[PDB]
Amino acid sequence: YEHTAVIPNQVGFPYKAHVAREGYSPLTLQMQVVETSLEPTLNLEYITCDYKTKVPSPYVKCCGTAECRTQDKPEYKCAVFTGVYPFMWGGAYCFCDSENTQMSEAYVERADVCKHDYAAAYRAHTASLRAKIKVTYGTVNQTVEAYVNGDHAVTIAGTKFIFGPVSTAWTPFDTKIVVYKGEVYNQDFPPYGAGQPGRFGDIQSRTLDSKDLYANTGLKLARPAAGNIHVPYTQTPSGFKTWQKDRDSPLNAKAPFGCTIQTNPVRAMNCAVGNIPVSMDIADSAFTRLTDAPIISELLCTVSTCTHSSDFGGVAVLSYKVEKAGRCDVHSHSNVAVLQEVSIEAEGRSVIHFSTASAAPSFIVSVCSSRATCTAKCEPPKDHVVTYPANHNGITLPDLSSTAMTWAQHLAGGVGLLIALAVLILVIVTCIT
Amino acid sequence: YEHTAVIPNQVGFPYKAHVAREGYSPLTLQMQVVETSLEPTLNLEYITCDYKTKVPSPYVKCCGTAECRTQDKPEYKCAVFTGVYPFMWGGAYCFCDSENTQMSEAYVERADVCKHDYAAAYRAHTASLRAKIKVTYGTVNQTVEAYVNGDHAVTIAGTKFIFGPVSTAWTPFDTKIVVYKGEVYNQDFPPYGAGQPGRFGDIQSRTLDSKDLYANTGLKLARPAAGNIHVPYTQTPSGFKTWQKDRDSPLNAKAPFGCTIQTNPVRAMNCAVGNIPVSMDIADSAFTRLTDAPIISELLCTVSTCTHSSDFGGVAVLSYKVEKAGRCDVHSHSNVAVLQEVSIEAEGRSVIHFSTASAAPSFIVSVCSSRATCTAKCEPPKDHVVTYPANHNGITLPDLSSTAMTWAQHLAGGVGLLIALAVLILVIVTCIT
Amino acid sequence: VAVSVVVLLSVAASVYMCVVARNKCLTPYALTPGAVVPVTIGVLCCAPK
Ligand SMILES: *[C@@H]1O[C@H](CO)[C@@H](O[C@@H]2O[C@H](CO)[C@@H](O[C@@H]3O[C@H](CO[C@H]4O[C@H](CO)[C@@H](O)[C@H](O)[C@@H]4O)[C@@H](O)[C@H](O[C@H]4O[C@H](CO)[C@@H](O)[C@H](O)[C@@H]4O)[C@@H]3O)[C@H](O)[C@H]2NC(C)=O)[C@H](O)[C@H]1NC(C)=O
Ligand SMILES: *[C@@H]1O[C@H](CO)[C@@H](O[C@@H]2O[C@H](CO)[C@@H](O[C@@H]3O[C@H](CO)[C@@H](O)[C@H](O)[C@@H]3O)[C@H](O)[C@H]2NC(C)=O)[C@H](O)[C@H]1NC(C)=O
Ligand SMILES: *[C@@H]1O[C@H](CO)[C@@H](O[C@@H]2O[C@H](CO)[C@@H](O)[C@H](O)[C@H]2NC(C)=O)[C@H](O)[C@H]1NC(C)=O
Repeated sequence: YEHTAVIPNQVGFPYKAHVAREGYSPLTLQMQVVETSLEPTLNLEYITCDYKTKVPSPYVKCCGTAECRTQDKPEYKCAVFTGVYPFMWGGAYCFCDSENTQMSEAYVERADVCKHDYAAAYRAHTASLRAKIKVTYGTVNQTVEAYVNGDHAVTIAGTKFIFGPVSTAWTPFDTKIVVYKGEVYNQDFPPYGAGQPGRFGDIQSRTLDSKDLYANTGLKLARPAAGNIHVPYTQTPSGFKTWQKDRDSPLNAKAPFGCTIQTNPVRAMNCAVGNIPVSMDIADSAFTRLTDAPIISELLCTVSTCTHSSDFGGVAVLSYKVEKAGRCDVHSHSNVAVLQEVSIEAEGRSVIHFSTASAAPSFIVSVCSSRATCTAKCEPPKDHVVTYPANHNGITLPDLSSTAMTWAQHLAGGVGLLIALAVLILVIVTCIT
Repeated sequence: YEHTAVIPNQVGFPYKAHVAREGYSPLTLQMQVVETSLEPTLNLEYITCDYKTKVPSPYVKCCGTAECRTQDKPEYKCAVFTGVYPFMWGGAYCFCDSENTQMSEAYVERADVCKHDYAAAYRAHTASLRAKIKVTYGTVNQTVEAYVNGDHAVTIAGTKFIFGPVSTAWTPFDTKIVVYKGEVYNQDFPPYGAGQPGRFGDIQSRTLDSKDLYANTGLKLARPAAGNIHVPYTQTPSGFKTWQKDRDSPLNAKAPFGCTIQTNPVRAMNCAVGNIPVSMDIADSAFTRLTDAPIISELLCTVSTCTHSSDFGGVAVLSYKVEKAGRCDVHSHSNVAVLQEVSIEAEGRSVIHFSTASAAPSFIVSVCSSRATCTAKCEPPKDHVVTYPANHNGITLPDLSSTAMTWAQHLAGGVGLLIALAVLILVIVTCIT
Repeated sequence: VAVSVVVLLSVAASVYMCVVARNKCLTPYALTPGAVVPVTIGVLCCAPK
């Protein structure tokens, strides 16, 4: 049997879909989702960590010079200076007054200790959901898990459920994602040329194994001082260990719709983004043949009390006269409330729990191809806040039954009588002429 | 200095960039494109392979019956049969003629070669172009490798180069393609759970190791005939091999723009569409001081013969005077023609080779801060077909050139003067009012 | 509040229609000096006849 539905994507909200199928007692299905993770795809641009200035030993000579033979390393600057009188532990160094020469160099490598504490920069594209439902109907309720718009149509108990397609793929992601140890951020990372040092992404690498990191670290040498031996270098601080301070604002905080963010892989689960369309090819076996399910007649329902609560406010009891002992599914044919349960051991009395939103629960409640009207006034609650979501999601304000708009129903009145009769009296001198 | 240019995205077309940077010796530069790999981002769901109907030896007995297990396996089929009395290698097997009962069972497991060939249903998306081009400005002849999305841009020879992003985000692909040993097929696939037997996708699995797998191979087993011990079973054959012999349309014979397909990873190559933005951060060191520039007075031009060809058909010698010689440059100041080399050797007179497609070009000249015109008529070539593409990307037919347009210039039409005479004789009709 | 203002304009339109009916029923007794007006005296306050 082919039948579809449109359910909302909210964790824990129990949704009902009622099926009026021929030659069998009517059927009720219930479904609710829990882990609706939007696992996005991903891409890569580069990586970034701290650095280490690999300075070698210094080189001197006694009245003989040298030059900088090149060395294909990253940031291999070098220079050579004169006018040096280098003291040591044993005092003086050599005998050549003002002809001695100094040799030094510097070059920076991706520091080894960042192999396990790194930051990654990603571009990102469209996402795809993963719904995980309990399907809660007359056969021992099973759990299903699916990609919502792969249309990959998992099956349970002889029945083939397809899902989706999901609308607009609304994502809490920009297009320039950056990821740290257990967090994510939205930034504008520099496009593989670090036009500014002392920033984030100051040094880069295509992966953890690429053999050539790129650094615009801004490192120039200096001149050695008078007397002592050392190597003076002045370069900017590490842009990484100074970027880790000014993060201040994860996507974990400013995420809309409450999506919890996780890493390895990046994923956003339990989002209240829109809703889900579903279609069912329902197995013909799991029904019941209507000669066996009892046909209860001569019924009119009642009510007890109503509430604009959230959990389950209104309770309404029903009276019906049995003819054979059995069971039957129940349903409400409108959106103005939902029901706590699915079936009833239908022997005479029946207590059910509904949840109205605002003003007037006009009801059509069904029991095995029997309709019954129901209305009830309400008493609004007294509390302010609760610690759990709502179960009356079908928010509907208005109605018309015996209390709402009734003053308008008496207010309309008047005018037309006056004008019509007044003109049909006007004619009595203006139809003879 | 910074400048921006465009370039047509094909192979072979030499492009010239003639920056007009006053106060210096002028400069043109050449870029030529030697690859365009266009890769999309793969996202697979399942694979395929021929199965193997693996069946164990059948359980036999007389003189009593048995039952069956149905453990967790792919498509566990089994049934017992009442009255199976066989023969054997010699004589018989039981003497319980009305109680000879035989059980049989078989299931489906992926074949041995399923570790070696498949068809991945790739849901690929969001292609991203690449390039391997070479640039030559003054003392440079070196090549470069560039991504063309707006991000990656580094350097060559101490100058900064940036390529892209693209003009029109077009792919020569679809959304839901399939791969094979070396090919690509732009077709649909079953939805991973609608594997109707015999067609494509009769068995599938998320990867090579998803230890549970879908199958709808219509397998059913019947009862054997008397005497011989065996087991019969019927199902449609392994539809993968049927799909092998009716492929009938690869992408390497149908893809547009001649952009050929390769795999591992799945990419396209040499796409002849669109243009590329490009921005240059060019350093000073390539330039030359206008003090040391070749000074050239009284520049003229002329032509010898034109060939309206594909190759560099036009030869135009160039008359120019001299007062001090050096290394000069040359460039065309329209889109109509193109020039062969980027420089001359300044000695008295030069020869250049220019190329066009319109038989009456007026590319003016540009030579070392001296611009002067020369126009030429042309003549179609004796040949019909060639074995190299065009080198004249400015295929712009209508030039004015005062050669065929001069007749339209001789469509002047002083009959407007005649109309003016008509209005004036109307006026002198009116002057006797 | 818009319901309030549309009720006000509608009742004003009704009174306008009613008084215009009264005027178009009464005005043709303006001339003909002897103004002998019948038991329709429920309107048309008595002028010097
Ligand atoms: C505390 O614990 C965490 C969790 O284990 C550690 O984090 C990981 O460190 C390991 C060891 O390096 C990482 O494993 C390596 O990942 C490399 C690349 O990342 C990709 O692959 C992983 C799965 O492996 C994906 O999850 C991820 O998204 C990427 O797709 C792999 O390339 C490495 O594989 C190796 O073998 C191949 C083949 O021989 C080699 O070519 C590789 O070079 C490499 O040797 C390996 O899988 C793991 O990714 C890390 N997890 C993260 C960062 O989340 C921490 O390191 C640990 N703490 C400390 C201090 O070490
Ligand atoms: C099928 O539907 C029934 C509803 O009739 C589901 O039942 C309820 O199931 C949960 C667990 O799934 C029960 O939970 C926990 O039980 C422990 C004791 O084992 C208790 O200490 C916890 O506080 C909690 O109650 C729960 O009791 C049970 N009943 C009610 C009234 O909530 C059932 O889970 C569905 N699925 C299956 C496979 O049966
Ligand atoms: C740029 O310089 C290179 C060599 O420095 C020139 O050469 C190519 O040389 C390699 C040598 O292995 C050959 O394999 C190629 O076939 C050569 N290519 C060509 C087109 O000749 C190259 O020609 C120079 N570029 C110019 C002159 O434009």
